[PDB]
Amino acid sequence: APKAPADGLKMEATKQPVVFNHSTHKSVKCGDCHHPVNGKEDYRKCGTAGCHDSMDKKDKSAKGYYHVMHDKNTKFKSCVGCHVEVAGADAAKKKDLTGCKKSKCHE
Ligand code: HEM
Ligand code: HEM
Ligand code: HEM
Ligand code: HEM
Repeated sequence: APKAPADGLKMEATKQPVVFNHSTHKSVKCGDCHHPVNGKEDYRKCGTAGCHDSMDKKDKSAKGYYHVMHDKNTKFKSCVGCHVEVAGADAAKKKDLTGCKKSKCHE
């Protein structure tokens, strides 16, 4: 069994790094993120060669690194997509979880 890394994983392929914590996501199945590939949950870095390596943010197909972290209507849920769903219409949760600035994700 794969073990979940500690907290404080820095995601830094772009100019706006974000910190991922496995602890605050304990209510999500590993599989909602480390999703099935060729019938089998894949645990390599999202941005691996042949995976979401398209660094062109005005690129909307399955390969886009920006797309998979922010887009709605994606087969598996993006960071922003699932957060929009958790926040509902609560203004405080929308700012912390879905805000583009001054949120838990981006300064
Ligand atoms: C519409 C709302 C948002 C805007 C406009 C925004 C904008 C951006 C931009 C411009 C970048 C850098 C992409 C590059 O230059 O190639 C980025 C990266 C990123 N954003 Fe956002 N962001 C938003 C909200 C959020 C939130 C709330 C989350 C998390 C739940 C988040 C997760 C990320 C991730 C994980 C990265 C990539 C980190 C890296 O590897 O450097 N974003 N975002
Ligand atoms: C016990 C539960 C889970 C397992 C076993 C697990 C395991 C892992 C492992 C082994 C890595 C490091 C991979 C690498 O850098 O080689 C990883 C990274 C990370 N995990 Fe998970 N995780 C689980 C749940 C989650 C969930 C629910 C999500 C989000 C809600 C998540 C999102 C990520 C992200 C985005 C990374 C960093 C990927 C990269 O740096 O590109 N994980 N986790
Ligand atoms: C934490 C890890 C990862 C994240 C956050 C992530 C995110 C996503 C999202 C949101 C989608 C749907 C895109 C859309 O519908 O347009 C997707 C699909 C896809 N991703 Fe990932 N991904 C990760 C890891 C991987 C890696 C390592 C691979 C390659 C082995 C991979 C290959 C694919 C493929 C092939 C698709 C289409 C899946 C299908 O059509 O069943 N993903 N991913
Ligand atoms: C790369 C992956 C994503 C990013 C970067 C990310 C970022 C984080 C952030 C920064 C927090 C606030 C707590 C802390 O700082 O750790 C958090 C909260 C959480 N996220 Fe994510 N998230 C991601 C994926 C998603 C997805 C895909 C889901 C589930 C499908 C989700 C569900 C939640 C929930 C339920 C919480 C707790 C909200 C509450 O305590 O306020 N997240 N996320």
